Amino acid sequence: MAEYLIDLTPRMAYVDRHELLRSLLTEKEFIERRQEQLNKSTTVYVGNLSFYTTEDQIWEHFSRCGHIRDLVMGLSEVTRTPCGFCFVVFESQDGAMSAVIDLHGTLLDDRVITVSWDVGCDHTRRWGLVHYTWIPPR
Amino acid sequence: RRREECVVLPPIMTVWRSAFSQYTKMWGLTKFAGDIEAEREGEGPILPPI
Amino acid sequence: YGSSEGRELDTSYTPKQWLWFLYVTSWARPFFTWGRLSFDELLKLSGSPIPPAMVSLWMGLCMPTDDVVQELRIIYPFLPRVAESTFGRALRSLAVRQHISSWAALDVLVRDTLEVIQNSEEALEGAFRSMLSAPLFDVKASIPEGGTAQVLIRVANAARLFAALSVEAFGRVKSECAVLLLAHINQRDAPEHVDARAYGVVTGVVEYAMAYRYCRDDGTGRCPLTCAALLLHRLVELQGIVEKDVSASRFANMTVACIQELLFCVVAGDTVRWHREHQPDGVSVCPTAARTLTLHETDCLLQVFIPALLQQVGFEWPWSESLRHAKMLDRARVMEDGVRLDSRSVFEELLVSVARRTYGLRLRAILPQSFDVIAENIFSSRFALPLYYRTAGEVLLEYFDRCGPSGITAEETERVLRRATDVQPMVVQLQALVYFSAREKERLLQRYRCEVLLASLVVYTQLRTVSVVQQLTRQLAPLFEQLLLPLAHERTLSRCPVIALVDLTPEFKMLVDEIHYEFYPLEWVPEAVDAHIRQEPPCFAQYSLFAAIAHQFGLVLEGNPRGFRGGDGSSSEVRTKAYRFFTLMLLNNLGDAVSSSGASFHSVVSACDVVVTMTQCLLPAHLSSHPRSMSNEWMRRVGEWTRSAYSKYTAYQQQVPVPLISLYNSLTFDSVPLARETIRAVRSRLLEKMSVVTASPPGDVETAGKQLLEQHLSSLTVTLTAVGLLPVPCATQLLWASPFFSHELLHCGRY
Ligand SMILES: CN1CN([C@@H]2O[C@H](COP(=O)(O)O)[C@@H](O)[C@H]2O)c2nc(N)[nH]c(=O)c21
Repeated sequence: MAEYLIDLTPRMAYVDRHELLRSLLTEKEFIERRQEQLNKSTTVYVGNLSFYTTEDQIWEHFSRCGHIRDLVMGLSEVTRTPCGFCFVVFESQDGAMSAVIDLHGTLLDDRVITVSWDVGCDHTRRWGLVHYTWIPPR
Repeated sequence: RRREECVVLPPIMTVWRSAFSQYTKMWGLTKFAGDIEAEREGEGPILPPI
Repeated sequence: YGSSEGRELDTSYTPKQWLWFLYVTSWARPFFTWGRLSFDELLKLSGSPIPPAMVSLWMGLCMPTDDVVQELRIIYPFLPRVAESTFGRALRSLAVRQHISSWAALDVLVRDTLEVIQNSEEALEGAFRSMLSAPLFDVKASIPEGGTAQVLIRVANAARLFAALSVEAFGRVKSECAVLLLAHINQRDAPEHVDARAYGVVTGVVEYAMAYRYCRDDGTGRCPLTCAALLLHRLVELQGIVEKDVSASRFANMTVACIQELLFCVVAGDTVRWHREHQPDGVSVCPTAARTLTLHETDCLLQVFIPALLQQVGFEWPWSESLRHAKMLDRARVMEDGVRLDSRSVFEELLVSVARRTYGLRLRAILPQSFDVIAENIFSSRFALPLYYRTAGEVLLEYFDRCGPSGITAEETERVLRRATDVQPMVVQLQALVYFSAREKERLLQRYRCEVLLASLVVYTQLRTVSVVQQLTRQLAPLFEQLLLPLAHERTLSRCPVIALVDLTPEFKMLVDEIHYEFYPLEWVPEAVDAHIRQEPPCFAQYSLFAAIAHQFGLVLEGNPRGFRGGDGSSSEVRTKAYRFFTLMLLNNLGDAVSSSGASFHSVVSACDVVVTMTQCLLPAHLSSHPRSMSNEWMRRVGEWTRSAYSKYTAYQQQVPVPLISLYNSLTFDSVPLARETIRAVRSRLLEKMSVVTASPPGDVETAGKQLLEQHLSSLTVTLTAVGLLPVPCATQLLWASPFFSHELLHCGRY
């Protein structure tokens, strides 16, 4: 299957101001341009993770889908502590496909998570108690 | 503000607690005597489901 | 449709797009109580097991009036991301052929699928056995259902083939596989048939997961057991939504009873038929195990499957009851590869696997007071410089603290590393200095520098955050590759440090005693043992940076005094550290990307390195801990240990188709589950990286990566034979004799 539910195609519903700031139409520009990026994306937004959930807990859950190339934790800018979400960049899109399918709405740390498809992370996106004092504030 | 105080378990869990209760009720499963003796609020606290 | 921001509904399909729709759906038809009817309409004739909200677009599609599909059947494509069985592919092919000719059905598809395999209900049982084979012996027995129940046996025997085929075909999409399993279960044939269907589905999913993880190589990096656990949880959740319109609680009860039956069979070591002897009324289906559990299946359940399920259910289980009845099963009294483990061991393994997904407070709150001994056993935990590399690694730590992993650079790290080592007295002695070739001296000094670098890395990171560990390994990967360039697959000393009344080589003695150079025991202890056996270069002899660092940090893993029946004989601190090390520093760095944000990997960690690090960690603590002159004391220790082990081996040999529990065991791999997990995951990671590299556009760097990965695979098989896992005793036969793990690797079909 996955040949029958085409929802397997990576689609990201919301729109964001950096995409808004780029002067493109929300049709055939930001939405169409992102599809080529998302159609090759290996990255997922996790969502609803607790503030006290550690990277080991997120790794332990998402590593059963595939190798995690990079795991970026959301961080409140003022305190550099996890702010509720995360970004799990896998090695292959098979892992990201498994994470969105299998791990969406799945209990991670006594919190039901909202694994979705993202285009790719950047230090800017990582922002929005383990004090990540090693990450340069920005 | 303990980490367990901020744990609210999913509404599906009432099915699993009921399933555990039903599994123990038949096949003759009995808790440990000391565990049963935890009638002074010494038994395992259970997280609240919504 | 694909590559689109909006989903388009189904349209008229060409006969190509039909063969595929049929290949991935036609098999499911014979399993329900007419051709030309769409799956939603065919389910209406089965009592509409699934509500309209859960039905999918594909179930809406009706059959076309094409006679081209009739003639193009006279080889079908391959489903993505799964290792399809020869029976499953044959069954789906004959399903399409017999659905076209459709334009007793199940019994003829299974009989006709079997003939295809074995040319050029026992049938519905041999079908499941053929599905789970590279023959599989069924873990859970269907014949134990009651009196006058040939119909119920067939209903479950078909739910097992249906669940197997449904995870083989619908598995990547969990929601769709769960809706197809609910549809099969919730047929309205009879209320007593629902329990049999649920039992068949749960047992089939579990057995398929465990057989897939043993003999199926698909190179996807997705754990079959976690997927099975999430699928069974999704089944329960989806039966909950059907119920809010038999019961979600009942399916959950079979899932638990099937897990508890497996646990009790592991603890009892024999088919005690615990639920059969505890039946409430007899009419109810009670899961029984048809045989004991192989070590691989026990590792699957206690390390992946049950911990994942428990995480899904908030770590809540019938904990006190299970521990009590497992303890009763302990005081009791077969299959060659079957295993018995004590309750303490079983629940210790289960809770250490579970504790990685949570924290100590949650397990403390959940677990009753009867688990206090278990909790204390599963809960100095930090990595500390081993007083070797201490004064050299302090400078590196001061640099790392000052800059941080974000600011750490390879060249500045190299400068600080040389500035710190060269000062140290041992480096001055080695540099200044019966004969030492310049090649040996640069080898011994580069080895010390790399060991200092890795020890400083492990101490600074504490191996607690995978992001920091991965970023630091990525930054320092050129430095590590440059430092291990001279070392490579070569022994640090020119000649073996054991000669001949067997003694150590004079330059080796000089290094250990006068210069205070520390060689990890795996470099010389096996050769010493083999000399001592003779009295009455090896792959592990070749240098491994991670073996040295593991020995320095005291990562000693061993078995239990109770024998094989235990296994978790190791301190909690050392076991937690060896997980955080054999999983972050080795497994997650094997074939890992050169940069953050695939197919471009740095060779800091090799497969042979992981295997030899496990073997070093599994050396006896008597032979691994340094004494308190030192060299001869160590050698005498080795000699007396070898005499004792030879006596034990000869006793076992005269004590003896033959059960593996009755053969000589070193309690190294058959005892520690971290060893087996790491050894399997090495090959799994290599195959996954192979798939990613091949998927990348063809070129030259991809070709180099592919050759590197096949070299890693070949080196992995050779290093395992070096240990004895793939075969008067030999030193490897006395240090790492692991008949259960050896039997698994010799019959897994992956080496
Ligand atoms: C809700 N979000 C938030 N989010 C990302 O999270 C980052 C931080 O969002 P907040 O500032 O709301 O925490 C943003 O840069 C945004 O791209 C998301 N990214 C993806 N792909 N999908 C989603 O549903 C969401």
